[PDB]
Amino acid sequence: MLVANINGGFESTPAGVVTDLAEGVEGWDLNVGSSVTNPPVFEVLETSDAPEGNKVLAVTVNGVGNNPFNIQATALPVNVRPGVTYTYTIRARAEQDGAVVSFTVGNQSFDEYGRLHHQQITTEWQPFTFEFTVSDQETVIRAPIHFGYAANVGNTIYIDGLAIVDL
Ligand SMILES: [Ca+2]
Ligand SMILES: [Ca+2]
Repeated sequence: MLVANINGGFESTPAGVVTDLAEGVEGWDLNVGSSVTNPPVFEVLETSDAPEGNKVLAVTVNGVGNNPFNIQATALPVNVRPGVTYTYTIRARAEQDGAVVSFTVGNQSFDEYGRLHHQQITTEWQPFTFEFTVSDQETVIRAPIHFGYAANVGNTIYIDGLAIVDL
């Protein structure tokens, strides 16, 4: 496959809890804002029902901050071409009922190209997909996933298989 993003399924990363949030995971930038007093646990998990490969990323939300983006996992770099339309697809599920995630893509100047907004994540793996167009002249963009919804407190959200494909 040809994909714009790197390590979309976490398969390059050693299993374990991630403490180096910015650079612990190839292809991703994880971040927790200082308003999150009870920090989440980010973990690359080896599990037999990973949708892709052997690994997934697990995000255990123990608290939240002021905005959903105060807990986020961002695919970076995402290599694209001006004016091209892309398909975004990812798989997600949660440990418990009642999870919410927004899947977004934007540039380095914090212009958003598109998103799937407050998606309802269930206890079973589902695909989440949308299209977006690089409507400016950027070639290296980012794909922030927002986890910091109050509804997620006490839950673990799993993601796998991010693929951003030239449509
Ligand atoms: Ca995987
Ligand atoms: Ca990084």
